[PDB]
Amino acid sequence: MPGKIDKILIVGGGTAGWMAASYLGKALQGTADITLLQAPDIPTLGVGEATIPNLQTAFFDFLGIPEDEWVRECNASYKVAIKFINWRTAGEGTSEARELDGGPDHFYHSFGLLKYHEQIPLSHYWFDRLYRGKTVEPFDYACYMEPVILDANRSPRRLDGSKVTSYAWHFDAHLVADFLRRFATEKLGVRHVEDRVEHVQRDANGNIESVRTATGRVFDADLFVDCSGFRGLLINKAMEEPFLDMSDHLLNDSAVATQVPHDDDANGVEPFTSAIAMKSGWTWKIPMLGRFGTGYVYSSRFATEDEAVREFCEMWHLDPETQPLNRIRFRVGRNRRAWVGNCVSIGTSSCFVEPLESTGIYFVYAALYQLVKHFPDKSLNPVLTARFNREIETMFDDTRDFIQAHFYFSPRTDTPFWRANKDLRLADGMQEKIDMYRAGMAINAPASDDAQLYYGNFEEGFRNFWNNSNYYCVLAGLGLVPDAPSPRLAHMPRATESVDEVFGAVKDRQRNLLETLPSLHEFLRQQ
Amino acid sequence: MPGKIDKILIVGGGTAGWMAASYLGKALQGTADITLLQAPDIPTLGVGEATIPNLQTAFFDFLGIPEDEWVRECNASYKVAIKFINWRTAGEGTSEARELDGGPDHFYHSFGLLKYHEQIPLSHYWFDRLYRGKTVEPFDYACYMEPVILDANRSPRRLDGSKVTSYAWHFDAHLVADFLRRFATEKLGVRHVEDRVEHVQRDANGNIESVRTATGRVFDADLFVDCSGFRGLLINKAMEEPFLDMSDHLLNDSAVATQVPHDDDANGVEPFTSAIAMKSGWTWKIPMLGRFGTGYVYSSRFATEDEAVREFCEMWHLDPETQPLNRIRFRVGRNRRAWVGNCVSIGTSSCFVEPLESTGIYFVYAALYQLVKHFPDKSLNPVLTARFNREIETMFDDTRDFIQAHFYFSPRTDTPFWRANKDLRLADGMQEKIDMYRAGMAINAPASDDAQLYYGNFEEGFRNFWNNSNYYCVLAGLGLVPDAPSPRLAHMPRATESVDEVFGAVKDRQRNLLETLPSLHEFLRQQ
Repeated sequence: MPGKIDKILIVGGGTAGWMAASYLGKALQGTADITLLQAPDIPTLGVGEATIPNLQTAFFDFLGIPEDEWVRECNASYKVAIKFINWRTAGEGTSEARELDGGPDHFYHSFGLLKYHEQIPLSHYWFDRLYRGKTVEPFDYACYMEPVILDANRSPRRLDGSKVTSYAWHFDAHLVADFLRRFATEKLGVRHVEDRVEHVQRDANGNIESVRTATGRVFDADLFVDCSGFRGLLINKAMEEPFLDMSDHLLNDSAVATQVPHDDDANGVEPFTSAIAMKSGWTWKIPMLGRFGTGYVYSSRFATEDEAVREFCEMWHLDPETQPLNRIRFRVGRNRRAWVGNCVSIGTSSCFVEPLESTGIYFVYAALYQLVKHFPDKSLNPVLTARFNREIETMFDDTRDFIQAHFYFSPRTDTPFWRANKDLRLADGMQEKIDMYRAGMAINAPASDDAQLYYGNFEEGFRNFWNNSNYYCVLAGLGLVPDAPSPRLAHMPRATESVDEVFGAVKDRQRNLLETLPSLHEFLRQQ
Repeated sequence: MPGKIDKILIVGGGTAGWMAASYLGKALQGTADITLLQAPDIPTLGVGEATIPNLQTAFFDFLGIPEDEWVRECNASYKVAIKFINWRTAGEGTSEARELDGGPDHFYHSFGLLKYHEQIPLSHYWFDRLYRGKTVEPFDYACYMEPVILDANRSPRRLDGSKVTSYAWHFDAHLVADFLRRFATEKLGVRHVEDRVEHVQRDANGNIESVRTATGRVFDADLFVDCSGFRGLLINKAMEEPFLDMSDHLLNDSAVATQVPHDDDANGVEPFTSAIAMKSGWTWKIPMLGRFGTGYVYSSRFATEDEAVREFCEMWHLDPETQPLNRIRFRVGRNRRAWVGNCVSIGTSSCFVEPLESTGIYFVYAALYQLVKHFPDKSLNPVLTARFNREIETMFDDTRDFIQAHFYFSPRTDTPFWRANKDLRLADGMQEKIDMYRAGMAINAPASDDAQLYYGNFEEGFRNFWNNSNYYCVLAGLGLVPDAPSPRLAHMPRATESVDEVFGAVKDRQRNLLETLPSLHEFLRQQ
């Protein structure tokens, strides 16, 4: 029997750095010696992270950390949707929803899954009626309860603590990474070393022998986890593994972000991340406690850093000359392979796409999950590495495609940027998915419509990650709809007649919860 | 909005024909006029069909026909597993299991899902112990209850109806096909027309316009369902869609079968299908009431029709000169596309593999589920056709790959046949599964271990058709095991401690069910 993996080195102590340590530390407790190694750096401003409900179940639960413990520690707010503002109307970068067809220009992509009615998703019925002029209501307000209580800043949890929807979290990623550093080093015995990588020594098979620091210390391991971010000091720099840039699908590659103090007592707290459309990109808003993180993700090919700073500053009425700002140049795309030899890449050293669908932290634990699932012994079975790499690239490429579709099907033509997004090509696979949608099909419909079984079983919320609910939210929201209704509904007349009962169940639940839910401000006050 | 499908013509009245008619009859009820076109064929003996548990949940439940109703009507027996006799030992075509390491040469592929212990399949734990000399028990007896009661022919239902395992059915195909012809024609207004197909008329879009029968009538429809079996009267002969002969993976093409009188009161009924290895193929045994179907599937490349008749007849002690026998030349493979134009194929006209893993009927109701799901309007969107052909294509090729692995990984080398199966190449997709399997990994492990949820939600039980449990039963059974244990197990000392009480559970459940269960004969008698 071959040697198990004894000693692990994680280069990088960012957010992915410490998540890899917590997760690996608890998954190999007592059977592996983990040492993390991270260097002194200029900290960035806490500009915020938006997340996805399985952060609790796939990650914190695995560690053994109760949701209320880490939420209280890192002062996190609650997230129920992403509110997409101004993607359908022309004009300047404003925090104000423009006017489109009577009401404001927004749509909600909310957590949870559409209700099935006689083995067909609610979306199909909605569109059937929309197409035959029996409704004019937007997909989101017809099929989801969420858009109504969200308009009113209601809490996802009642005052007593009961949960009325699927939600995720907003937080300063720094504070969470600090939480996980304390946990990993204190309760899981991960060894923290503060030092700078100086030289990496490779053996004859091109694997990592040892990494040596600036103070002359040498560390050696069985498995090296590269969590160094965009630098890819192990996977790219030492291992010479190519990073596949992917700006043939994503135009954005830069950001300018800050943190803005906010009066919660006066305006309450928003139970959603806001994706606000600009002239050469979009802008995030991530509500926190008395704070909100915000960042303008732009394309450097359509706006200079100067233009992006004053566009971003004007919309928030901030002083360009005195507001602390971070200016980032992103590495958009992924490694050709995430794992080569004894080097495994976790976090932005592996891949990266703009945070339009809150996939930042997801990629890290989804990958850490995948790494444990496909875990090696000292023989480093190539089958294990191959399949691991395959899950990581379909995970990444799928999301790259989904996010591109946010720009591709925007009606806007008002700036060179919005018109430029229309000249791009969708991947062959995203292209096949639109054809399906126009044919009146569901795309990757969930196995079940049970919101809990989906976020709860991570093996299920991975294989089927971007499901039919999400595609309709974003595509029907942008205003792209099927050529004609789902051919099946013309053959299911019991079902189309009996559907307005379910359309009325969401209407009843919107109305009851609108007047039976504390403001998210009130709920947070209690916590 | 474009026209719905008003009229469908099904050509063919076999099991596939009447399943198609009953399915579509109930799915598009009130909204389509369905007509079936069967003409008399030379009748065959009732040599038996083995099934899979979702025949009740995906098909009959959908029709609204309760289990006890059709099982009583068609005098069906119960199936709990496929017992594999003499696949690992050299010798003539006998009905008796030879010796192999101090026990009969047989192993079971049962219906359950393998239990999860710390989101790792029990198979990984059993092999762990095997490798470290802690155990020596075969995979099927270690990890499933099923073999210990199947060894004693007990019933999967207690006398009070209560069910203690997943089970499917054995039955004469003829009686089920006639039960459904009554049900379709009587309770779903399907038009049965007795006539032979003389001429198929196509338009310039290559679609079928009408079929003209020998009595001189023409039938036209928007959609044509080809249920004509191997002849492929529409899909292959009219539409000229080519057939893919799969004989670089599947050597078996011929078969000689009969029905045998059985004294149930004297010997009892076997609660399983038997797959008995012969010199140039294998012989099925399908127990029924007072009867058993039996057929020697063989490769005409290695056995002449006469040699197959002699071998088969000697095996069962029958007279090659007086015993009613069916001699069949199979069409093995699938069409290049299952659905071309307005012409859809169902049953053996679409694809056929030997009945080693009981997929004949499954393929029919699988394709119908997929046809209803991807159902068209008169515009006949191509995406629906392609996505359908895609599912039918992977459903077949997967099953083909799995069937081939039964012969590939047998240890036998005694006959030209067995040696030759080892010179065949595995498909690339199969090789990858085998690579994984040897790397300790599971192959297609099911989201849950809940066998009811699996055999219940057909979309789950289809997406994850051949799962890890299937692969382990067949591969471990033949004696193919991984190169070394799952590497995760070494980092899970607490898990490998506590599986003791899980293997301990199968042993109690085996012993407790063996002494408290009635025989399948005692139960069938009561029903």
